[PDB]
Amino acid sequence: FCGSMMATGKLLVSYAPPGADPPKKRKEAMLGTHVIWDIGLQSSCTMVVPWISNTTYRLTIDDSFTEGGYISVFYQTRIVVPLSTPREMDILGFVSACNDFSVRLLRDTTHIEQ
Amino acid sequence: QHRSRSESSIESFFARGACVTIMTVDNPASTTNKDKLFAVWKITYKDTVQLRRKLEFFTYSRFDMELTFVVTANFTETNNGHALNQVYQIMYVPPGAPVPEKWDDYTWQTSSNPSIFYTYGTAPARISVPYVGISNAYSHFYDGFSKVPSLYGSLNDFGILAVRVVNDPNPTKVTSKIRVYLKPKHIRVWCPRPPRAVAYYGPGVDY
Amino acid sequence: RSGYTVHVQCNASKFHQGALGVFAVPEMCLAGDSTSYQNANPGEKGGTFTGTRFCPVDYLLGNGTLLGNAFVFPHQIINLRTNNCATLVLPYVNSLSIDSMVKHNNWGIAILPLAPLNFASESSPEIPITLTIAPMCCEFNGLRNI
Repeated sequence: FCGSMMATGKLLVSYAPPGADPPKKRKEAMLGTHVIWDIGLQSSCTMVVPWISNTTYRLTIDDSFTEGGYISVFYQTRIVVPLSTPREMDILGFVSACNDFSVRLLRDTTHIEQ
Repeated sequence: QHRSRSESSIESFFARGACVTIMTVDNPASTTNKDKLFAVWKITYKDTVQLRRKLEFFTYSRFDMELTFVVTANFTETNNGHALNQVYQIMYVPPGAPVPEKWDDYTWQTSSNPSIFYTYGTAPARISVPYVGISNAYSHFYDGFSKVPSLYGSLNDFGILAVRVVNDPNPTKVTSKIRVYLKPKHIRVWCPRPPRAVAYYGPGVDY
Repeated sequence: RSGYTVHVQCNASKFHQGALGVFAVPEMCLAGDSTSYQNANPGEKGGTFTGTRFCPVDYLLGNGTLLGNAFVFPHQIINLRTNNCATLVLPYVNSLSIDSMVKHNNWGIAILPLAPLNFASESSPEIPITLTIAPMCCEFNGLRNI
């Protein structure tokens, strides 16, 4: 969260597991697996997505899967500011792989042909 | 410390006898054959302001009752004919039993209903009723309904008191009044609440 | 049967002022100004008191008793300049050792502004209040189908 130091509020970060369509209302997401991130005493929120699959490996490029889960952010609470402080904030996101990630069956398709 | 808190105790604050009802009966003249009156009154504290208001400080309660009866009589006309001494039947009908509907009736026969026979001109009659209830305490306030989609706030059942005159009609009509004095005993209370003002109170928590 | 843990939170800045009171009334029989099962059970939406539908009177707490005495009930005070969170741990209260939940409401929770809300110019003109309820030591008997 890259807003002001004087802002306060709450956000809801929810994870929908594979095979479930994304939630559309805050109440639906509240009943799943979620965390309430409090803008005002923490500036960054972390969420670890675990490994779920019937097989030991999954294809990088696949079609018709339409699963894997989702990560959603919802307005649990409005954002309050003390004074003429700007009411427009920005948030950034970063993604990484944990220490149990792996890949195999090397495939390269780069080509500049015209 | 030479000051004690023993006069604000619950027993001291509550266990005091006060009149709750006046029940009128009479023995009519043997010439006119109108029905002999009998009295019926269901035991309830929601007619005495003081006792009720002192009970609404709390929500759950337990106590036994001590009942005393003060009987008085008088002739109701200037006649030289007189009457002999009178005996009164005072029947206590526990909670759940039928109530009398006529002066002569099987209800003044059942071995289940305990009665007192009191002869006029002697010490007042007295009895003690225990804690009679299906729950583990009375509830002055009850946030609930009997049937869900029905009465809003359960009512407590204590019994009934019926009274009549055993003597058959004299040639003189004589009218009698019995005053009932109730005294709670071994009382316990729970979960205090704010008291209400003196606005005639109300039948429920309505105002 | 079950107990509850209620956590109330208010999101406010350092330029807002006001005070809230949270009261936990056992057997909170309310009343309007005349009830049915529809009035006494508004659901998670809750209900709102009113001053001088079904809306009890705020200064009487809806049951004819003055608001000032309301502090006999379990209570807490949220003063925006000191703290903005409150927590109540409610045990199970009832005359019976266990009862039907669908018909009987054990507790009622009331939130009343003791001192109105005010703020510095151009701030947020209305702040949010959030409730979080957690049952504790639940247990049920008499399981039906479905």
